[PDB]
Amino acid sequence: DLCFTNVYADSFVIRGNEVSQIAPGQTGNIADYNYKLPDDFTGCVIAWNSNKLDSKVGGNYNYRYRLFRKSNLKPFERDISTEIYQAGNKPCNGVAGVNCYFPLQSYGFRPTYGVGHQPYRVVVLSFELLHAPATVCGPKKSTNL
Amino acid sequence: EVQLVESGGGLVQPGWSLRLSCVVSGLKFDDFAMHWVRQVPGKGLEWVSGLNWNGDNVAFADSVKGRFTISRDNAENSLYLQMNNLRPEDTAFYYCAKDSYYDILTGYSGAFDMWGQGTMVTVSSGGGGSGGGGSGGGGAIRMTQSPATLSLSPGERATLSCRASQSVHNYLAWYQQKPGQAPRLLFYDASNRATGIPARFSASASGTDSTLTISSLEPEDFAVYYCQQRRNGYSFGQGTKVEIK
Repeated sequence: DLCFTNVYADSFVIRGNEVSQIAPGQTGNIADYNYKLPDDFTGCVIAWNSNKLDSKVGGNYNYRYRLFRKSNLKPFERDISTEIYQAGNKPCNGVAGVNCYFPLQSYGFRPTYGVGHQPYRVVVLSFELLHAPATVCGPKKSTNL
Repeated sequence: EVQLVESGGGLVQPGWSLRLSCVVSGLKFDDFAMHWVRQVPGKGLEWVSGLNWNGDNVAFADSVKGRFTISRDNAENSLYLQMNNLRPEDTAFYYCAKDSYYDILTGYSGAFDMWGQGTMVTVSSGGGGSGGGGSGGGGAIRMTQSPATLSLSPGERATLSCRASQSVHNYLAWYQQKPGQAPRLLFYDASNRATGIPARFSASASGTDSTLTISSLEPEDFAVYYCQQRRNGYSFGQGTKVEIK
């Protein structure tokens, strides 16, 4: 019966290790450097083991993760970019070298991973209540005649 | 090279507050996380705490949670620890460790790539204290080393196997500690060679099993070797003390 204005859907896959990090205001790489779920929020996150469809023996390089960042991404902040990351002194002119690693890294999946390393399809549904009329409503049956 | 100088140790009466410092030098410290680790005299390593390069990642030991404060400054390249309500079990040898960042989803990795000299803090002048709460952090199934203790002569090959209770993927660290001397890093990720490592030192790992081979032993290569894990609130292994037979 609660009808809201807007809804946003995000979908991806991560490792089964970090499942506990998905919560409003957590400490960890995923909780800050990809998305931070706000401490107050309407909506939530659903995750389920999409291992056998998204894990390859040779390494499912199709699924990749943006890894490095100097800052924590705020709630409803989107950072999608393609830049090589500098850690020690220099970004090593866009190669693989001494202490110079690339954030957009493929996971290197293996279905031979244990239960902890079983990747999860992770989706977040986000509610937005704006001054506009709430049109994304739920059905109004109506009863019989 | 990175020089890590620690200060603040000595003998103190328990119960008051103390400050420990680790000053960093050698390169851009702002991009690297700093960490405290503990040494109980005559036994294995225990982790203390860790602070990220930006300070976003805060990690405290369960025993010291809620009473000890960490801080850092990337302009002067320093890490500070402020401790209160001291008890005699806190007497130890502390080490500050620089960041050795890794690349998987769970976050950055702080380990022993750049060492501090380690400083002794002895809060033992009054009566001893302890508690009856063991919890489950010390009873966890330790990564089994086969053999647990290996005493071999120079010249032959030594094999040490670290078998882990839970799946640690590829993140296991192989470490060397010279008795009375600054400990030395051996193997990143337990599977690839560290830079400048001679051919006689080799290691491999996948899942829960790791093998370390040291061919053609030398009289100076007897030390304490560690296989170390990093799942959540990372702890150290029991260590293997390889000395002369």
